[PDB]
Amino acid sequence: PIWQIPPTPPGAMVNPRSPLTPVVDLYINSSWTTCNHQLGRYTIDGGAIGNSTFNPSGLWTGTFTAESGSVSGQTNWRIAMLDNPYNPTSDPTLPPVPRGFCDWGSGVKSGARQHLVCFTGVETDNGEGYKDVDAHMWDYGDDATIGLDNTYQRQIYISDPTALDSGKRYIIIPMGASGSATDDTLQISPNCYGSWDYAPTIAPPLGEQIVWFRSYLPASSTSASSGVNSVSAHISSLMSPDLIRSAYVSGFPEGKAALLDYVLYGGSVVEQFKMYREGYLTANAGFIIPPDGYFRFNSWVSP
Amino acid sequence: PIWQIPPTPPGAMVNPRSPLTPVVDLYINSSWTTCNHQLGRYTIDGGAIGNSTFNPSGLWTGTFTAESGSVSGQTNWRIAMLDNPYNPTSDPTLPPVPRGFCDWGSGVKSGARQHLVCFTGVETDNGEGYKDVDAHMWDYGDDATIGLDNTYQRQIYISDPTALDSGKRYIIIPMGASGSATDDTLQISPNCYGSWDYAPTIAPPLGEQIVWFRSYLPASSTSASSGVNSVSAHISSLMSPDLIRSAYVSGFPEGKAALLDYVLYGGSVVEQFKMYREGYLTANAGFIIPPDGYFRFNSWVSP
Ligand SMILES: C[C@@H]1O[C@@H](O[C@@H]2[C@@H](O[C@H]3O[C@H](CO)[C@H](O)[C@H](O)[C@H]3O)[C@@H](O)[C@@H](CO)O[C@@H]2O)[C@@H](O)[C@H](O)[C@@H]1O
Ligand SMILES: C[C@@H]1O[C@@H](O[C@@H]2[C@@H](O[C@H]3O[C@H](CO)[C@H](O)[C@H](O)[C@H]3O)[C@@H](O)[C@@H](CO)O[C@@H]2O)[C@@H](O)[C@H](O)[C@@H]1O
Repeated sequence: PIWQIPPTPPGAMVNPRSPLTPVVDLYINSSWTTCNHQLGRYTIDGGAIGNSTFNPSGLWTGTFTAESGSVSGQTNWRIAMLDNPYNPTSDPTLPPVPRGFCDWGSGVKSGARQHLVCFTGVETDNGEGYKDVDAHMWDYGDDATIGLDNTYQRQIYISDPTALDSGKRYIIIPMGASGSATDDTLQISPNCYGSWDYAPTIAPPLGEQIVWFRSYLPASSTSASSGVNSVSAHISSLMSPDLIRSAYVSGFPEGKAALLDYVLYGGSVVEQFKMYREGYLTANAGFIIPPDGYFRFNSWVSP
Repeated sequence: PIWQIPPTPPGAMVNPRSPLTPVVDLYINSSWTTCNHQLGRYTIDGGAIGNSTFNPSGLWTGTFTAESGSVSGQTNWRIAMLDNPYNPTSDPTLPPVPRGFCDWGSGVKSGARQHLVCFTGVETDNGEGYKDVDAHMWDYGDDATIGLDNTYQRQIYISDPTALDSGKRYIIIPMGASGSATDDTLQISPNCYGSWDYAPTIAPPLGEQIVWFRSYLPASSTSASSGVNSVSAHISSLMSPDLIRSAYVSGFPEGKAALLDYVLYGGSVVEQFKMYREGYLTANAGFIIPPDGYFRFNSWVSP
């Protein structure tokens, strides 16, 4: 059977790995030959694999709990634990972090490049909301041990001149990166170890590259206290859920990829993409591609 | 022609009129017999009608510019203007506010409830982001003149004890309501005037009511002298883009509605909704419906 794709431009699609920032370009990079991401992972048969969702914006904000302490050496990095409502009992067969939570990489061992939970605040002590939400720096684990630097687990630290209220719950809305955060450091994601069924690290077919649905992330700095040196960057994804939603009506034939026509202006320039059942859409043999264009189905091809 | 609906629960659907907040329940209220909203308006034949979009999360954040002034009477209500990237020249045939911007109502001439735009910050004077993004209160116009107090246009006011940098861009991410803003005040939307084709007011047929895809909006206060009166509330939407996205491969037949089966638990309880072409979900003849269920197509009925 044939596949019908609605003519929705990528500019009208959600960036699953970074909501609140629309898709600006389709990005091709020759130095990116893998994808160890946990957000934006979709499959034809398995649905939303890994830790992704079909509602990226809804599952974007999290909560954590203070741990009444600080990391060894650095007094400002108060330790804290991510709260998981989806996995209340700590089952080793289920993901530790809440579904849809951010997975931007920060580096192996770098006390110069920290993330930015642009909005973190304590509860109101009344159960109605939160209070004094402002920009703060965060990262996964403690940046000391091998198993807690890139671990994508529930332990984090928050940079704050004062001390967090012990045992009190806080909100988390990850928006921004600070320090020496380049685009390549955000493209990598923290390693996940354990038993739970996480998404594998995919690689493109031999000789082909990947379209990334890039977006521009602005800065959110502070001009007081110790200060926040946030920087502007870019974020990439595997594919938006909007494109792959249509494919579930008639799944791909057994061991068959699809040929997609990306048409920009009338019939002047029409690029060819090859979409696989594992989630990624490959091109061939990079440069940015405008988002004002629609995807059209050509035929079914063999890998 | 039949309509196949994917079994996606409403808890996995985006709330158009309030992203960053998952759908909590399906809400049906007897006193709500209309919807003058400009967000969440979709049509089977006309596409995204009014001021809505298929990417509510991407187009949620806005930018405004200062006007070097304040409202008469209240010194703290600095005046600004919402800049539209989709309508650079102020053509009266296009919507004044940028597409996808918030439309939460507040009440005409109200100095007791100022839904807070929450996150607002000045530009960094570097061209790469914004700085000191903090929680501030906002509203449309100046709450004095009938033509621009509650009229959903470019003029807004921001409450800030210190003056705003004149002629500089500011970021805004509206999230929260302050003062005595109940659920009913947020339900209504500011009136629309002009020549642009805005979404009309929808009234359900006699003897039927609506399903509202409601969600819970927390509070984000401030501990300072002036402070913020942020309160918790709920937000409702007419329709989610995920449901109407499917109904485009085969559009509805000539002047016929659809009968949808909402199946809960293990099929013990099945409710029957009526979906119309205007984009509203009729639920016959209010209480609260859980989101743990999937939609199923039954037949085509005549309104
Ligand atoms: C070397 C550096 O000196 C001070 O740096 C602060 C900035 O602090 C932040 O950035 C630094 C350098 O990248 C580093 O990543 C640190 O973990 C982080 O806190 C920042 O507060 C700016 C404010 O504009 O001021 C200085 O550049 C010191 O605070 C850092 O701890 C670090 O030793
Ligand atoms: C000092 C006090 O200020 C006003 O009441 C404040 C609140 O101010 C805020 O709310 C009121 C309406 O409730 C109004 O909308 C004002 O523009 C807004 O900023 C607020 O400061 C709270 C907590 O911080 O305290 C008071 O309720 C004013 O209404 C009072 O008459 C009085 O002057």
